[PDB]
Amino acid sequence: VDDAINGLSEEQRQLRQTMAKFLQEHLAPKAQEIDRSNEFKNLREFWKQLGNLGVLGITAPVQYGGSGLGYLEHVLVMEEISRASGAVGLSYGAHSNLCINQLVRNGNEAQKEKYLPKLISGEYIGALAMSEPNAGSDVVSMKLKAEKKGNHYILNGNKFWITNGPDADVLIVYAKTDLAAVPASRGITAFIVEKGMPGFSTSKKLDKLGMRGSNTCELIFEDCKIPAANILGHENKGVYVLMSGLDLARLVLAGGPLGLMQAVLDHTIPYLHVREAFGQKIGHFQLMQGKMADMYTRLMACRQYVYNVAKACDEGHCTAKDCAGVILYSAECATQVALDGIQCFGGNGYINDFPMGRFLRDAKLYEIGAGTSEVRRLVIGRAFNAD
Amino acid sequence: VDDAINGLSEEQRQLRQTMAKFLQEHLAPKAQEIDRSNEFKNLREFWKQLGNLGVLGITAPVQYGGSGLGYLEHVLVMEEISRASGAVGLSYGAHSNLCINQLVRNGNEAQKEKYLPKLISGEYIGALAMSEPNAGSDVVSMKLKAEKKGNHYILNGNKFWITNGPDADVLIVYAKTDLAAVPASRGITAFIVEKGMPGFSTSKKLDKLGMRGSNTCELIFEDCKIPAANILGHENKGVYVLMSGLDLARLVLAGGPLGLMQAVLDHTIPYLHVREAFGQKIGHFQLMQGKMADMYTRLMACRQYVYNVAKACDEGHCTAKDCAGVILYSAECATQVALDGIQCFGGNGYINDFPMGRFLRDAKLYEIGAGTSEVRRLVIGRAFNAD
Amino acid sequence: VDDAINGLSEEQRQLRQTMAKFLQEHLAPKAQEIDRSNEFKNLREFWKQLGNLGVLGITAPVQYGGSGLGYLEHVLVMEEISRASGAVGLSYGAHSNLCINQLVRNGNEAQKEKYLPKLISGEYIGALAMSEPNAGSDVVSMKLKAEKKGNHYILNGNKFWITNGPDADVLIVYAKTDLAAVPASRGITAFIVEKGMPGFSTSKKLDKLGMRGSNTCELIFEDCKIPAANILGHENKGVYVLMSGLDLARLVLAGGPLGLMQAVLDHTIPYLHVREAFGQKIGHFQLMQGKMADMYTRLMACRQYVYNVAKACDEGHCTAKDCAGVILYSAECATQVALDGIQCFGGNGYINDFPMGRFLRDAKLYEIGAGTSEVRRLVIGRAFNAD
Amino acid sequence: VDDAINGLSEEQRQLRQTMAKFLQEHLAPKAQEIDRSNEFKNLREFWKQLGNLGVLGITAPVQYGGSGLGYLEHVLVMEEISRASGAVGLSYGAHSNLCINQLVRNGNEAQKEKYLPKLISGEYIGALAMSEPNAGSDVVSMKLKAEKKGNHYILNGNKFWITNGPDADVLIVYAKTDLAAVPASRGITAFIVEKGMPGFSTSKKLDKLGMRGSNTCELIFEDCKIPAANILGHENKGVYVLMSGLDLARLVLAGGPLGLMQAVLDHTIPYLHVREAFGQKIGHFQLMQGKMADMYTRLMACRQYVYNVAKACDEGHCTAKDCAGVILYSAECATQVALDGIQCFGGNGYINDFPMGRFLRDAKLYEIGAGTSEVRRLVIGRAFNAD
Ligand SMILES: CC(C)CC(=O)SCCNC(=O)CCNC(=O)[C@H](O)C(C)(C)COP(=O)(O)OP(=O)(O)OC[C@H]1O[C@@H](n2cnc3c(N)ncnc32)[C@H](O)[C@@H]1OP(=O)(O)O
Ligand SMILES: CC(C)CC(=O)SCCNC(=O)CCNC(=O)[C@H](O)C(C)(C)COP(=O)(O)OP(=O)(O)OC[C@H]1O[C@@H](n2cnc3c(N)ncnc32)[C@H](O)[C@@H]1OP(=O)(O)O
Ligand SMILES: CC(C)CC(=O)SCCNC(=O)CCNC(=O)[C@H](O)C(C)(C)COP(=O)(O)OP(=O)(O)OC[C@H]1O[C@@H](n2cnc3c(N)ncnc32)[C@H](O)[C@@H]1OP(=O)(O)O
Ligand SMILES: CC(C)CC(=O)SCCNC(=O)CCNC(=O)[C@H](O)C(C)(C)COP(=O)(O)OP(=O)(O)OC[C@H]1O[C@@H](n2cnc3c(N)ncnc32)[C@H](O)[C@@H]1OP(=O)(O)O
Ligand SMILES: Cc1cc2nc3c(=O)[nH]c(=O)nc-3n(C[C@H](O)[C@H](O)[C@H](O)COP(=O)(O)OP(=O)(O)OC[C@H]3O[C@@H](n4cnc5c(N)ncnc54)[C@H](O)[C@@H]3O)c2cc1C
Ligand SMILES: Cc1cc2nc3c(=O)[nH]c(=O)nc-3n(C[C@H](O)[C@H](O)[C@H](O)COP(=O)(O)OP(=O)(O)OC[C@H]3O[C@@H](n4cnc5c(N)ncnc54)[C@H](O)[C@@H]3O)c2cc1C
Ligand SMILES: Cc1cc2nc3c(=O)[nH]c(=O)nc-3n(C[C@H](O)[C@H](O)[C@H](O)COP(=O)(O)OP(=O)(O)OC[C@H]3O[C@@H](n4cnc5c(N)ncnc54)[C@H](O)[C@@H]3O)c2cc1C
Ligand SMILES: Cc1cc2nc3c(=O)[nH]c(=O)nc-3n(C[C@H](O)[C@H](O)[C@H](O)COP(=O)(O)OP(=O)(O)OC[C@H]3O[C@@H](n4cnc5c(N)ncnc54)[C@H](O)[C@@H]3O)c2cc1C
Repeated sequence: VDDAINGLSEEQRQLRQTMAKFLQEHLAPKAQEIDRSNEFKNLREFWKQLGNLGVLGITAPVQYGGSGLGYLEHVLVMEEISRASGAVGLSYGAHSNLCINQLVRNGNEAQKEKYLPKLISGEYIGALAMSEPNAGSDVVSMKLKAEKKGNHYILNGNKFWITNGPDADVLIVYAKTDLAAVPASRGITAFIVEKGMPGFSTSKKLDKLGMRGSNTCELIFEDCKIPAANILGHENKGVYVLMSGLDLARLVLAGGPLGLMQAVLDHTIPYLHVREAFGQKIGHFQLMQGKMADMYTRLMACRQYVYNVAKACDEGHCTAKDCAGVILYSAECATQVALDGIQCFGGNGYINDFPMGRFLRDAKLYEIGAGTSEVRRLVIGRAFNAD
Repeated sequence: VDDAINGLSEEQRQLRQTMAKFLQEHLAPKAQEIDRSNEFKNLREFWKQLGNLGVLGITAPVQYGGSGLGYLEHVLVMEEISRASGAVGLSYGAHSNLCINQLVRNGNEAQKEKYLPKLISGEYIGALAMSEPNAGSDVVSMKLKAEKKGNHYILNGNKFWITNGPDADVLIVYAKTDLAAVPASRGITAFIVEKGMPGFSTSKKLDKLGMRGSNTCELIFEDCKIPAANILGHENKGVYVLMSGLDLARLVLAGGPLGLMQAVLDHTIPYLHVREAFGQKIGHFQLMQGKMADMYTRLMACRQYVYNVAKACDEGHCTAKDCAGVILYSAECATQVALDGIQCFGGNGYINDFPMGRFLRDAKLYEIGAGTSEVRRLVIGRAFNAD
Repeated sequence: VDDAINGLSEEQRQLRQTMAKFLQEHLAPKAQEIDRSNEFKNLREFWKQLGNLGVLGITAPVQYGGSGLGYLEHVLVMEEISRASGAVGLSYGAHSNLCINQLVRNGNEAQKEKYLPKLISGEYIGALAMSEPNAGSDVVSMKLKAEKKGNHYILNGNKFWITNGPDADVLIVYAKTDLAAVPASRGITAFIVEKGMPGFSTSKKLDKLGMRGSNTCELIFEDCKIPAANILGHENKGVYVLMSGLDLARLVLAGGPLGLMQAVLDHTIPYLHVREAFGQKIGHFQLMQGKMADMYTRLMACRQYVYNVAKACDEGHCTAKDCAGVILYSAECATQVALDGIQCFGGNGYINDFPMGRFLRDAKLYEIGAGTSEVRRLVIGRAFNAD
Repeated sequence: VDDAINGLSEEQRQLRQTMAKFLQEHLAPKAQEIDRSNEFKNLREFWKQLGNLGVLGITAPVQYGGSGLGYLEHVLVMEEISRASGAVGLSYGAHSNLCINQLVRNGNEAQKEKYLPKLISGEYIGALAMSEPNAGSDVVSMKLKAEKKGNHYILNGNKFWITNGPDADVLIVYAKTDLAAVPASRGITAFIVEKGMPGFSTSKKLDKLGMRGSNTCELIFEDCKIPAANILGHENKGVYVLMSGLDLARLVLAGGPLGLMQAVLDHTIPYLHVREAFGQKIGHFQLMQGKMADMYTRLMACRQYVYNVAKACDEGHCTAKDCAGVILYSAECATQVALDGIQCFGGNGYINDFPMGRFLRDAKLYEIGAGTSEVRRLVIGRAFNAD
């Protein structure tokens, strides 16, 4: 059970309680089938249910269908998410933060009414596309060329590791319109892709080590046709557009490993008080007590950091350095906390009948996915050397 | 050099910068001298100057000349003083908190009026006497006993590890008044001991690896005739007074590790931007940028943790688990950050001309001071075993 | 490429090269399919091929068809087999040490002549039964009753976590004959059961996070008739063979983590030179170089530790504390090395298409299998309380 | 004590006990005073005794009174010396391996015949000059010029971090005779500087954080006439000596942290059994036992690694990667071992009355005094990029 020490207001505590009472019996009781089969049978039904509660538009205003709240509520609702089921935790972050908010913050009035009323209401699924096989860390070195032939841009190339690939209806794909410019950041341009366009196609879904349930595949572009009105931001100026959502991504996705740590704690604490060894409960031994103390301290340290950074972001003070730091620290702590939680179960933490191994495989994503720790360390270093 | 992520109000921000300009001219330039001489010559003058600023009774009510603020302001002042000088910060905390809070929470109407004015004004120094040479963590096994000689208490025994021993004019000493009770805790009772009483003396100031300049000695009680009116709390109720102050001293002293971890960064970052190696500044190498990023993220996480836990205790919801967890995490992270901060200076960090060695030696105290790193995990674990 | 720094004889190097050549042709390509399907159809054929090489009874006397080599060569073979497939390595460790090495040290002449030749030639598979569903770490608290009538023992009860269960032909099952004895340790008796006895029914295989391909099932004994000649050790004093087997099983099993670290290094080090980022190979970045340095140093330190401890056991300098220490250190280092190896690949380490995901799930077993990691710390700590 | 696990053959184990007894009867009761006064009054007598005992010049061949043994004996002697007194360990390492090894390897017949007879017996002190005030890690960027005038070399520059500066009678100082070469490494040249030459002087001793007692000061060169016969190796080829000797220096100095953490454990283990709390010895609690297990495992692993690497170099298999890796791992482990040892003592470990405070300060030198960990990881990293 979570306490009010996190600094949440009455409305935020009520929202957390509502998420806790709603995710149970609907999501969590079926995270083990999703993990075993890597498929969500009622994904669209669950998305429609989420759209009714307004969690998809937690940051978007009520004008377009959202709730009109801040990023603190987003990082809060993304901690309840991925807690009951870590599998579907990445899909919500890729839908709301990566696609909806990107159109809300850097979109025009025309584009802000065709896709967002569909995405916020859960009718369509959104996703972001920047990575590619030749550029997974060096995002400014893309190879997808975009040639102009009037009022339509033809995308040609290939991208990899696109979250929610086979099921997203609106995809924000970044492409290079000027591959001959000396500054690599001046050639990138954002585009809006909709399912059913000619030339666009999705490849086979990947069988990832962990986080199975969040669909991911390969995008193939062969003589595409996107109108000029679907350009997100401005042409040859996608540098600030790209590296603005990547910061809110690190800020909001930091709640992911927080939910994983909360889940492994809610699964570890009762188990240590029911399992007995050497005539006593295993929870009374000093080593298990120290493990629980370390896990609780790490969770409480990672939870207050992200929440305070989100509170600072909701007033005008934003920094990519802190947004990367909170998520890298959360992932680095969650990996060790999942390791300790598997260690506390012994033999039972190894079989697939317990979510111990699942939470371990899920925790490893945030360290390599959505930006590796090396990239974040280099960003913090460059931010420290600039001053 | 701090950031607004802490979420402190404008009034709390004023106290942050007020102590910043004061300590950098009154305490910072003499930190090396206090460390190498192990004697604060201006101790009483600095205490009176701080009492003029109102930071001593910052948690005391406004009736006795205090400030009336909360624990967060005391924590931030402690952090600033520890950043200026870790040795003086420990003494400031162990005086202000461990005397004024203990007197206002359990002292009667007469004891508060008698001692608090001159304690807040800086004329009287305070200290807490709970540890013993044979009982550091096991405080319930103390050997100091008290016997009722009519309307008087004859205290016999010794106390060890007392901060500001020879300097404190009013000291809170716990003494066992009964030994026939089945529970060992039911015999401990708190007493107020003044300086100069018959039978009270100090042996000698001891030398420590770190925190040099903070006076610590051994208390010797030889038939000390403490009056019955100097009893703190009630008869045979000292453990409830001790454990209450024990949980609060861990939260307040958390700024010490925070102050040291802020000072190592304030001294390290400007150094990497000056020294050059292999034809470029050392701050541009990835191995240094990664360490700087790790240290900054750890410092910010610990600071947000402490600041959020402090706010919860002012609302009226305090726990003993969180108070031990925050200080344990802060001490460990400050030690691990100072370890890298000394290495970042290379050969220059291994000499006494730079305060990095002092920052490292002062960081180890909070892992073996104000409790123990091992007993904190035990207290945290026993909280889950009781639920 | 292994270095001669390990301090091995020429014959040991030749054996290592022969094992590397044999496993690369027969086991290395199909290593991924065994993990994907959790089945080894060529198990008996591969076991026969190993028996033709003499590595199954490498620690057994030559009179039974074994090689008569020391524990160092056994650790070498374990590291080589775990280098290609971790599950096959665990199976070989459970076969050659838990069953074969147990009979040569505490079995009679007839019991050895009856079982060892088929176990060495690959005809019979060996297994050990210590763990129980209600006693995983506290093996002394086993409840398997072994009451006897005449010249037969009536075993009744279930045991869990039996490696090579469904495929084993000769199994060593520890049972408790006298449950009312005051000494809890002096009530265990080891019995040598075999496939075909009425009442020995094996359960289905267990799906686990790693080591896929090793058949682990629950044994069920219901009024089985075990002859009085199939007794390992002495009656009512089976605790001594149980701890003698436990002290030496942790030494040979240390090659598992060593083989996994060798595999992840031989997969990462070449991969860092055939991957490009920012116009350069990823292996030239200082952070990746530091990761390589840490992984190489940890692998080398653990390997030298295990080798020097194994060589000491060949001259009678055995110690349970050293074996627990080496197995704990090897598991803890292999876990971190497998975690770091995935980060070096980036995204290509989070999919089943690359073996980086398999080696991590297999390395986690060594921290909970064959004794919990905390139990190892307790065993090591109790070894200093008697000096 | 020690175990035969290290594989120490005859004439090596007896030397260990001999050194232990010698240092416990001579050096052990003086380490505290050496660390306190930052000086070693009995330096010349100690060096004479070491020369008479045959430990000085252990690696030197048997021509001038050397022992002619392998590096393993030197490693264990350095380990024992650092275990007795860490401050004297750095001086012994700089004397026996930093100076003598360069003389026996690259020194010609007439050169080594003049200095070694007066250097092995303990008369002269052997110092080394590589780093500079503006070049700590970038040793090839030295600015010490050496102009050639007939058969005389005139050096004009400054050095820093010179161990045993004012006491050394012969100093191997690298000078850049050609500042106009295309490769920066081809310009440096090693020269044998002797005390008493005109234009040579030394500054006052440095006040370091740790290693108090090992003299270190700045070297001053002003028109110092160096004879042409005092050249080491060949002209413009000084890099092929410095780079080839720095690996052996890092290898031999790796025994320092080994003996440091050995003394840490030898002081911690009896204290955990004598000190009692909560009605029993503190050494019986699970946390203390786990810390003891971790420290013992780390010490044994590092010792076995260093010994196995030293055995390889005795057979003619030297590598630059392993020599840096072993000392890096040893220092990084000894730091944490000293931290845990200080933690296990509690409050008593914080005062300078116990040697636990010196162990932490001495362990930090091997991370910055023998090349930083970053440079070591870079050297290890570059070893893989060359394949
Ligand atoms: C919502 C979505 C985007 C979330 C995701 O999950 S996407 C991430 C996955 N792909 C990746 O490649 C990992 C990210 N990669 C990195 O961070 C790399 O370290 C790179 C930054 C790309 C390094 O490549 P490099 O060519 O050196 O790029 P620079 O560092 O020099 O970029 C400087 C230019 O970026 C822009 N920028 C930086 N910070 C911000 C900001 N807070 N808001 C808006 N714009 C920003 C800035 O305008 C600058 O432009 P120029 O001065 O170069 O013209
Ligand atoms: C300046 C600087 C460097 C240092 C400082 O000034 S800080 C002071 C130094 N700190 C210390 O020495 C640590 C001493 N204490 C401890 O470590 C812990 O308190 C423990 C040793 C784990 C206490 O354990 P133990 O001896 O078993 O005693 P118990 O826990 O069983 O408690 C017995 C009685 O404790 C009292 N207690 C415990 N928690 C609280 C609470 N949250 N509020 C009020 N009272 C509490 C409680 O009354 C209990 O009594 P009963 O249950 O018998 O009725
Ligand atoms: C290979 C792979 C596929 C499969 C695997 O995973 S291997 C599976 C095997 N490993 C396990 O099952 C782990 C189980 N863990 C353990 O057994 C632990 O040792 C513990 C049972 C927790 C130890 O706890 P506990 O027995 O209560 O501690 P005690 O001090 O009371 O034990 C004393 C008894 O030790 C026994 N002992 C006999 N020989 C030795 C010997 N040469 N060295 C050390 N101990 C020995 C001795 O019998 C004594 O009991 P008493 O009869 O004297 O009372
Ligand atoms: C307290 C006391 C007892 C212990 C001490 O204080 S000892 C050491 C204190 N001083 C230091 O740690 C600084 C040492 N500095 C370094 O090692 C450097 O920073 C390096 C990481 C090697 C970087 O050197 P860098 O400037 O990049 O130059 P290079 O790496 O290209 O090498 C220069 C030339 O050396 C050659 N070299 C490298 N290794 C060896 C070898 N094992 N034997 C013989 N020659 C070698 C290499 O070929 C190169 O030649 P050129 O290509 O320039 O012609
Ligand atoms: C106002 C005040 C100021 C102080 N200032 C200082 C100061 O500046 N410097 C200073 O050094 N000390 C100071 N002390 C003393 C400090 O409280 C003790 O040093 C500390 O609590 C424990 O150290 P110890 O050696 O005295 O206790 P010990 O109990 O002897 O500690 C020894 C070790 O035993 C371990 N241990 C004990 N019980 C258990 C258990 N059940 N399980 C596992 N491990 C256990 C502890 O963790 C510790 O590692 C101060 C005390 C007071 C009251
Ligand atoms: C005989 C001898 C004895 C010595 N004895 C001592 C002694 O007793 N005590 C002592 O303190 N010193 C001693 N020194 C000096 C010591 O060897 C140097 O201080 C050491 O090499 C590190 O140098 P620096 O810190 O001055 O280099 P710096 O450049 O100051 O190092 C600062 C930081 O820069 C980093 N850095 C440099 N290059 C890179 C890179 N390419 N990538 C990433 N990071 C980098 C370093 O890693 C380090 O973390 C001695 C030197 C010699 C020659
Ligand atoms: C031949 C054989 C082969 C096996 N093969 C496998 C295999 O392939 N895979 C597999 O998963 N398992 C295997 N096992 C089971 C494995 O040995 C047990 O899982 C292991 O001993 C731990 O058991 P447990 O988790 O059931 O014990 P539990 O008691 O359930 O352990 C749970 C937790 O309690 C803690 N604990 C217990 N006592 C103490 C104490 N005194 N202090 C502190 N903490 C304590 C442990 O550290 C652990 O964290 C095998 C067993 C045998 C006999
Ligand atoms: C919208 C979106 C969705 C995503 N979804 C997922 C997902 O569902 N699952 C997932 O795992 N990931 C996801 N990612 C992360 C991204 O796909 C990662 O790049 C992923 O790990 C694929 O890796 P890669 O091998 O293509 O690139 P990388 O992860 O970068 O791998 C390349 C390797 O090169 C090295 N390298 C490159 N430059 C440097 C340097 N300067 N210093 C040191 N090393 C360097 C790396 O650190 C890394 O080891 C997503 C990213 C985005 C933007």
